[PDB]
Amino acid sequence: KGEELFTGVVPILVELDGDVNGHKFSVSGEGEGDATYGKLTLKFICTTGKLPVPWPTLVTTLVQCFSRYPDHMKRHDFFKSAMPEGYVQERTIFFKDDGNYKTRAEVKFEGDTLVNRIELKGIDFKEDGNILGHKLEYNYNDHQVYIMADKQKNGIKANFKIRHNIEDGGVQLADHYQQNTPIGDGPVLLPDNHYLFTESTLSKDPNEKRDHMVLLEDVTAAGI
Repeated sequence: KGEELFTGVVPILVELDGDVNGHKFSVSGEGEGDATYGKLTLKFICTTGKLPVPWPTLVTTLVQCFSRYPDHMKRHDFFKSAMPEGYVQERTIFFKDDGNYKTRAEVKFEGDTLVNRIELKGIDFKEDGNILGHKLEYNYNDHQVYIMADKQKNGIKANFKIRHNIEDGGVQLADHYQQNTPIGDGPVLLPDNHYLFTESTLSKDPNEKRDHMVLLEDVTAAGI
């Protein structure tokens, strides 16, 4: 059981090294997760100065193993079943009429802490577009993730569309393609099709002088 490792509160560390149009940056994050209640509380900082993209565009990249799977759904929790060795999480995120992100992450236990270590590569962005121009509202519209098994990679796949509010009206689409594959060689729970539903709240810490984002999330799976 990898589920056992998530019975209480788990400390979380998130580390991202990024390059978007050659603009290098790093994000460091910390918080905790409670999969019994499906809750995450995290704070991220840009360790290199001003984040050169908007914070909301990184929410998806910055630990679906903390989803609350209800009792009748435990057998479909691929994420936890891969712990502690972890899983690799890869995405291409296409920003409509703009560039795309390519992310590759290891999600795994380092001793006591659940870690999410990410490499991100962004290309083909417009310098004065919504992303590199910072024209997105500091808020979030979540969207359901339809999890499918990817039996050839012994993991899962998903394709979901995120809508980012544009300053002064407008919606910027972020088309997410995702595949996960286990880091370990142990057996894994390959799920029937289901959804992950999450709700994200972005806020700020008044005392924090670095470019940062405070993130709270509720997350739950749901069958059929």
